[PDB]
Amino acid sequence: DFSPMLTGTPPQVYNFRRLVFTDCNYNLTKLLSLFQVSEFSCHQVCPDA
Amino acid sequence: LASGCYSSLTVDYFAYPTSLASYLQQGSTGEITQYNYKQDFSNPTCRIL
Ligand SMILES: *[C@@H]1O[C@H](CO)[C@@H](O[C@@H]2O[C@H](CO)[C@@H](O)[C@H](O)[C@H]2NC(C)=O)[C@H](O)[C@H]1NC(C)=O
Ligand SMILES: CCCCC/C=C\C/C=C\CCCCCCCC(=O)O
Repeated sequence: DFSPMLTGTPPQVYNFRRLVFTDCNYNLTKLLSLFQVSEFSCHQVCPDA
Repeated sequence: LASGCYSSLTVDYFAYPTSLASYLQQGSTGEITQYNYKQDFSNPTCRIL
């Protein structure tokens, strides 16, 4: 369920919302199509993995 | 590269906006890496925008 991430007004940095997902299947292609990534930096993993 | 010699030099160039500069990164999973261009890391290489 990514609807709370994509439905309301986003919160501010101090009031960040957290979503934890277990046992589910998500469409990563749709989420990457919704947003335009400006920069990213990953630790001990890469987004292709 | 300025102060040296190499035996060969392969240059791949294309028209590419700087707003999509994150999609050309090392571990990116965007449309560019999956369908357009995958950089090869087997020789010393540079990526210049
Ligand atoms: C993930 O979401 C995308 C939409 O962003 C789905 O792609 C659509 O799939 C339907 C059914 O085949 C097509 O009629 C649409 O034309 C597709 N749209 C786009 C923009 O590709 C995709 O099927 C979803 N992934 C899965 C596994 O269902
Ligand atoms: C930007 C939408 C973020 C959605 C977050 C929810 C799930 C994402 C899970 C893994 C993120 C992998 C993609 C990281 C960015 C790739 C950069 C690019 O595309 O070059």
